[PDB]
Amino acid sequence: YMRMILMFDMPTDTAEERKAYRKFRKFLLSEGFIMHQFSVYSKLLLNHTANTAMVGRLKANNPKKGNITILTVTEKQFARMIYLYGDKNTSIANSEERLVFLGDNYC
Amino acid sequence: YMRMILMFDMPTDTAEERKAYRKFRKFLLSEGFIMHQFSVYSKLLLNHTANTAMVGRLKANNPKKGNITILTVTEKQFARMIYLYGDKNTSIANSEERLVFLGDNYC
Amino acid sequence: GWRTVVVNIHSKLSYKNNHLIFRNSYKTEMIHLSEIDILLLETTDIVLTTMLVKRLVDENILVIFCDDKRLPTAFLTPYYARHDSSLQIARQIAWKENVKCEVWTAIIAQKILNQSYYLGECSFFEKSQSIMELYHGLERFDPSNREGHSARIYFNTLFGNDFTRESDNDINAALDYGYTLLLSMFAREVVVCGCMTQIGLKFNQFNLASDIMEPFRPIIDRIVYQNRHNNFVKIKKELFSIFSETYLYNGKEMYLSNIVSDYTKKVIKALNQLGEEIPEFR
Amino acid sequence: GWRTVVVNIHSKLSYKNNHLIFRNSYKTEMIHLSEIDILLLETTDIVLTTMLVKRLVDENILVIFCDDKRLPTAFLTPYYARHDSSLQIARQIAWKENVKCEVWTAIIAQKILNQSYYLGECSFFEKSQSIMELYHGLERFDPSNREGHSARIYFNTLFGNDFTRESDNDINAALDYGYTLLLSMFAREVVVCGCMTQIGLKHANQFNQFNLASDIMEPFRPIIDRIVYQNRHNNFVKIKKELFSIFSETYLYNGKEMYLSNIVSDYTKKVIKALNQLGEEIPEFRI
Amino acid sequence: GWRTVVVNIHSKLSYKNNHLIFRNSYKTEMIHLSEIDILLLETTDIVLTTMLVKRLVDENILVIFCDDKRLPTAFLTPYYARHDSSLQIARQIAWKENVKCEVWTAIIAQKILNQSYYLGECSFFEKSQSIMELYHGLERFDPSNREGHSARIYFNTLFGNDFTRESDNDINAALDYGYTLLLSMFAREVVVCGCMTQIGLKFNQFNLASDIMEPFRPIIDRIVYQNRHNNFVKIKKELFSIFSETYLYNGKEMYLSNIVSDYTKKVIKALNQLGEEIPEFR
Amino acid sequence: GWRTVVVNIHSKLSYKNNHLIFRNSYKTEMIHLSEIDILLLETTDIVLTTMLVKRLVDENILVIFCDDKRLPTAFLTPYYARHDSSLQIARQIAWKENVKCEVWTAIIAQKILNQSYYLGECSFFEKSQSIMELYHGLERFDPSNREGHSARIYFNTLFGNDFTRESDNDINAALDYGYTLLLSMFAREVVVCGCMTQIGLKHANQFNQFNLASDIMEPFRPIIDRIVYQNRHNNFVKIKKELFSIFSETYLYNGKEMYLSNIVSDYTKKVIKALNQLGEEIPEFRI
DNA sequence: TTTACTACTCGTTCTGGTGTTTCT
DNA sequence: AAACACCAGAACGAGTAGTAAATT
DNA sequence: ACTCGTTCTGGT
DNA sequence: ACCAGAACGAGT
Ligand SMILES: [Mg+2]
Ligand SMILES: [Mg+2]
Repeated sequence: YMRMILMFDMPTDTAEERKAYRKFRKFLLSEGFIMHQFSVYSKLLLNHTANTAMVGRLKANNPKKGNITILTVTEKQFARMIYLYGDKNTSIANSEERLVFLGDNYC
Repeated sequence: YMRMILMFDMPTDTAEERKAYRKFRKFLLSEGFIMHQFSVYSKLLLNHTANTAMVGRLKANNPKKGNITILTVTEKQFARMIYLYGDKNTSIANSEERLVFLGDNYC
Repeated sequence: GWRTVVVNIHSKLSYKNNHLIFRNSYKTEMIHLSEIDILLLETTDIVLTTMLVKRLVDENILVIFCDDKRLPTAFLTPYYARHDSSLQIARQIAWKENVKCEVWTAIIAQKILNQSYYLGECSFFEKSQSIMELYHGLERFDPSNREGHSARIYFNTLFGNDFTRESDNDINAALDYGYTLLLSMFAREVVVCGCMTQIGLKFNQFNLASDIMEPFRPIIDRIVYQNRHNNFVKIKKELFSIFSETYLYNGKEMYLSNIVSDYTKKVIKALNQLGEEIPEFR
Repeated sequence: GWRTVVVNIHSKLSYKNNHLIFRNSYKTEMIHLSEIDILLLETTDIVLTTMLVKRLVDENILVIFCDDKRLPTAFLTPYYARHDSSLQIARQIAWKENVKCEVWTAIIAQKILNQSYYLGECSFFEKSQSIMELYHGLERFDPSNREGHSARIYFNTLFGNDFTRESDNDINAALDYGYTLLLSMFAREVVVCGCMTQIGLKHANQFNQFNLASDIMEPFRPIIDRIVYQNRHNNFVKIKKELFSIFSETYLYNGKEMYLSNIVSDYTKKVIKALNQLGEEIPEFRI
Repeated sequence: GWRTVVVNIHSKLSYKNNHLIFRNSYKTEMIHLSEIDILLLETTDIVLTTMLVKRLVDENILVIFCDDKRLPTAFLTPYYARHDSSLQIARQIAWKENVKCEVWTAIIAQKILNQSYYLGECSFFEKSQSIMELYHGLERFDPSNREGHSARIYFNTLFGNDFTRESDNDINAALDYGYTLLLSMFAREVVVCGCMTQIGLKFNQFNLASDIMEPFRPIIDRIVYQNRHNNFVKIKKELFSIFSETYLYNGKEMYLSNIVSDYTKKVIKALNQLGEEIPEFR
Repeated sequence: GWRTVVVNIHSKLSYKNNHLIFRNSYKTEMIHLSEIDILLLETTDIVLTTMLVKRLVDENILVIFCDDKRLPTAFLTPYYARHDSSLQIARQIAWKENVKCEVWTAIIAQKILNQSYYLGECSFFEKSQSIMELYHGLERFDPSNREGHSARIYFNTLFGNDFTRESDNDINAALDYGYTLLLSMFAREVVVCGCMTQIGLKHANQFNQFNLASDIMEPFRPIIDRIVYQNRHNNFVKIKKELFSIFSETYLYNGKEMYLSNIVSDYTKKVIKALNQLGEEIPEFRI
């Protein structure tokens, strides 16, 4: 389990410049990228081969614009990540849980 | 040598909300944070005690607003950082160089 | 998939952008469909769309529907799960008794062998010796129901000698809760592997899975064991841990979903043609 | 029960008082779960509670689902009790080759008869005579692709020198889609009848999942070619609306006009009975 | 600081937000002032403001100004570098000869001892034996200039026997380039440590640093050695590597800046009071 | 050379044809590097080329720098050749205690007489007589803090019952800043004269980095007290402008009116000569 | 030649709304 | 019920201009 | 500041 | 997929 962060800035001045930002964001959300912050999106990849496969998929689905940057961190650092002000995302998709209860944990 | 990335999201709706964003950005640039991207800033810390000292300094100079998040990466991952589209910052401040020639390298 | 999703409260489950959307009045959540492995809808208040069901069955998520007592009662089997489906069915008709007998004797050997280890953990050396008399003294096609006799000996070592599996207790209900979860797992794996769950290697809709599962039956008789004293909710909760915990298979520690998927694919390899070995789990 | 409920519009199905509630824009209908033999969900728009699914299995009803292409995808399978349509899968496997050969000979005979009759209605007298000459006496289990030559003659008379899959005009822009628009009917009926589309009569090819569906749709094929031929010169985007007249228009079956949905349901049931060696006459669709 | 900054081209160096700003018509750059350690302004085209100089001297960067031949000619000496400066000066007056003699004999021992290892690397065993006759046969206050004789023997092993350090060529020019860079380092460290560079432990503005530097003199005679053949630009470029490379001191590998700062701080401990040991560099 | 150059305004100093170019808004002046004995940069606004610094060491000129508070911070140190002011540091160390004792006795004598005379000008006759009686005969190297009592009397007559550093009014909002506004002058002059401010005459305290600066400024402190006393009732923001009359106003020294910059420069030079045991009369500042 | 305001200006960016459409 | 399309809005974010001050 | 233990990545 | 080596972090 390692996290991947995809920081991007992409220009919004022409129709074709905004017609590929929307496509990029649709692809990002479609493949399961949790919005850490505005333009900072993260995915929890369970093994390294998943990271290689999705790096290939991102390269194949490049908007070919702006500045799209990938950082791959171990889950240790994504869990040691410090929030000065704000709260962590508590959603199920943001955790490495294998048993997940959309409801009442029986405890 | 490890890098620190400080992704921040801070509201701009009131004067006090914007009077602490400007102070935060002035502090960020003052302490040597290279603008990786819009709201994504990075610093190269030479040892861990520097990281602890600057984490304490950031906690002491918190704007107490928005969502400010610190991720600490080893320099290996910040150098394995993948740019789909765009170019790396080639400035001297972004490198772990010890001999630096603002001029002609004698080679 | 790797996540296990258990929905116990009133909600509406819907589809959006390759995500399962859970919308309770308190919360809205999105889980990527590739991450989910089991969708266990225990409560009768879930209001799920049919468009979600389509994407769930293309992604082969094991959707299980329960009843008012939160006991499994149904699950979804895809009609078309493999590209080679027609070929595997046509070959399944051509499953001669000579390979079926060897496969079932191997699987029953694995079941009794894995039964012996629990007796070793249950501090029953003489009961393990009886299980070994049934195990080394193995039966082909069970002429004397030696598998049933070994199961009875293991239960007598496991529960009280008076206790019977058919009788209704808290233990005897969780021991079937887990069996139904595992049966759904193996039915999903058989139907994905292109075979028919309704055929049997030794009719009934789950005859194929009910045999391939047998070596993994002691996985359920140990979780119930270690928590047999407490009420049904507790044995149910610890039975849920099969999805979460890790078990040793082959030469590596893998989660029970992967062991189920790998085991349910090697048996089909040998049944299709006598050029494979039935794998052993322990 | 007897009623097979076909939910093919945006609906919300729920359960109150032993009654399937099928709410939509038109009528929030009342249906009793005692009468419901087979619930068939035909779209992705439908919304169903888990409580309804709980009491659809209690009454032992087959809950069949469909995907975006209106094709069967998954039937809700109960652990404890099972429908009366779950025994055909165990006898479909044991179907003898003789009944398959006879019923395939009859189905292919109907296909050639329909194509030849429509050629007689397509102003090709010599071509109609040749199409019937391909099957003047239906070749009993023809080993070669004589049906290939019959299709060549029929499609040559219908759409010109070539009507193969290669040409990108409405010759395939309509026949491809229509031939998939009726494959859904036969696949859905076959799975409703408790049969497996994957294995079918004379379906030596394992490359097609919808074996029995196509094999039993073979007689019903010429409707699509007729509707295409009438509106052939129009664009494909026009044929997307023209081809939908199948559901609205009623065709003659069993001596009376019926919607093609009822016709395909009856034809599928009768063929399935025939392959079970019940002795019923293999159903006929011709005009 | 850790970076070493060498400005060789026309530019304007200015201050903004704790940063050194370098602006040529080609480029604009910002370096955080805490990162810089040496600002080596080789070219006479740099146009640097005085506000930059103030922040440079508060942050104690070793700003070195060179001449037309890119040879160092000046550097900045902070008047007030230590809060305890006045007390170190007053104590520096109270530097009796008894402790100065011991410290200088220790330092000269370190210089000759470090000279011996280079002869070991120079494949001169008999010259190393002469250096050892000077080393083990050590001198107190150099009655016979045995330090100079040992330096002459090391040079004769090092350069040709006819060659002299005072003579002029490429080697005896880079050997002084490096000596001036190191002298700036040790002058900065002495003035930061609160002492006076103009006093001497055994007048002249760099007498204190010119003795404390002595054990690190063979750091410069080895870089010049390994590249003695090529032209002056090459030996200058490899001399720049003292800032970049790493040298073993105490029990760890540290860059020469840390060795210079560390060494120059225990010598003052012993001169201030006879309660410290002169550290040995090797 | 003889000229010392005090660059005090926003300027740009460069080098062309053996000439220091000192460009500003007023006059892009021409100065010859042959005449320049000591270049003194007084502010952080100045821009200097590296070429000029190259030709400032070549002619052996002391290039002194100043920080935001106009206080000496760093002098450009040449490797090869050195200024004529680099020998005083090594003779300042060897300064004998006797000369320091005499000079401090005269320095505090001038301070006490200045305060007493200004009290005579401050309409306190009995207080002026008492201040004079504190040093009616100047106590030769007084061991106790009798100067503390003299300062107590002077400040009691000046600013009321208490004029200590605790009070937050313009008594310290002006005197403290003004006493730092003339500390800059004496520190800069002492470092210009080739002396070290860190060790000073009778400067037993090691907490004072500006030892000699303060010791020689002691006679020159009273001007600040006069200026604040005249404008005492006004706010400190006003005193920030009032105190700047030090530079503009000319005071009597050596028998003639001069700007206080020239006065402090000459006073520092003469005190340094006296500390050198040259035999010169310790200079006098009193009105 | 710096830092210390607030102001405004143009670019980045996510969400909501309305229309359209659907078995090749 | 969901995907696809763009349009529009309100918020996030950096840079540039201008004025003021510049020895506690 | 040094050393040991744990984890991550690379290679066979 | 497994094992070994290297690097990083924590503790003494
Ligand atoms: Mg961004
Ligand atoms: Mg941001």
